[PDB]
Amino acid sequence: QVQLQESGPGLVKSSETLSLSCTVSGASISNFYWSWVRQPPGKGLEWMGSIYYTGTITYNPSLKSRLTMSVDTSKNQFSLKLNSVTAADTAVYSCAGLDRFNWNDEGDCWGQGTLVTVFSASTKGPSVFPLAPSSTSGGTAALGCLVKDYFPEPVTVSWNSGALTSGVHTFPAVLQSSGLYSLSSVVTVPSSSLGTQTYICNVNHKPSNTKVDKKVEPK
Amino acid sequence: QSVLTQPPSASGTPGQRVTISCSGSRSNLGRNTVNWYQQLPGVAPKLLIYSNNRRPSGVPDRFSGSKSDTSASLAISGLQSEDEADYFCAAWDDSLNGLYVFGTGTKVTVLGQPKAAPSVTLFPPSSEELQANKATLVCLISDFYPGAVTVAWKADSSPVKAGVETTTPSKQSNNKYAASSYLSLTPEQWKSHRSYSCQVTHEGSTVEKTVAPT
Repeated sequence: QVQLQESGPGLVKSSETLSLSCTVSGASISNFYWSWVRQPPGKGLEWMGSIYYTGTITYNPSLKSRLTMSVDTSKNQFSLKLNSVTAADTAVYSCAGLDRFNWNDEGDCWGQGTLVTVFSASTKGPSVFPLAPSSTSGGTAALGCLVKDYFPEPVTVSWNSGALTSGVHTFPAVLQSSGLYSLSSVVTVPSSSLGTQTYICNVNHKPSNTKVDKKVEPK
Repeated sequence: QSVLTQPPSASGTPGQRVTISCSGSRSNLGRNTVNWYQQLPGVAPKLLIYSNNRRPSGVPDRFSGSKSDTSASLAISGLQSEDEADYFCAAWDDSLNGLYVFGTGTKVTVLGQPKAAPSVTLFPPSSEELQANKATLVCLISDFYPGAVTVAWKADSSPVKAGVETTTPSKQSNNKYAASSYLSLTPEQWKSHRSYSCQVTHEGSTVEKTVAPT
């Protein structure tokens, strides 16, 4: 009988304000601690905050500088506003009625969740650092390149201009809370080849029109 | 919020009983009840258990929950493919103005192949990154199954607060999984400690690698 419905733009502009509302039916606006949680893709659940119909609010400390919540009792609605968003704020946003003191017998009520994507036309080219082979025996050594703080996806990494393909392992990027990506590419090579064979990672980030060649040397 | 600790992965074969632990503290589980949620991609969490051990209507009886003083448990008996999801405990926590704290989450897998333990490679910051006034430690994790791990970082022997970013696991060509974790430090932090460690937990295994500036 109790029904919560999220509403608000699914596709939003970066740096602009992300706004969502929840409409409550079948329950009095005074019966719950009305709450927002989110789950960025591939990450865990994060409670954003809770508001009571009187205006009492409590916010996750990692978001309190950019988050406001409100309640409109005449529309039986509550709402969130999240400022200065980046790609890090792309997430499934879900509204809920939480039972602070376990006073209701059926537990909490939950909305359906909505995947909101923060869109940005901006770009930033990567910094590239060598992941040098240690000083390795017996057999093989790992060396690579760290491709840091770029936006948007994708970047491509090759080794020795594509001549080196075996033993290459490029790891999917992490999206950092800054809203920028980083990734690592690592190749395993004969330890016996370090003094003699040159190893160069070729990084191409077409959205920023950036290319970097990095020689990865011992030490 | 704070930290309710859960194992990264719980797994079994069809019909087996799986259990998931949740470890909290005095301020949350000590003084508040626990809820359990089932989490599928792209949708809101689904309430499985509330008030320690109560099921909402429609939730089968093979899900059951128990609670101690600062610990809690979810048991899924008769494991089915449909049960494959992430599971989160959660409790209110009386710190600050009142916080709702989710667990780190546990992936439940119906094993489709033998378990496989992770290999871990840890890279210190490069001298040229330090020359650019930055420091990043790189922890690369490969060849594990099921596809969930926990990565914890230590400075000397103490857990590191901030600066950690960890990817969700991704399936390799060989149908095992890989992930990576990054620790961001100032050069001062890196140079001023004795060592830093990347510690990877997976099912019945923990692997820890350590690097030092000296």
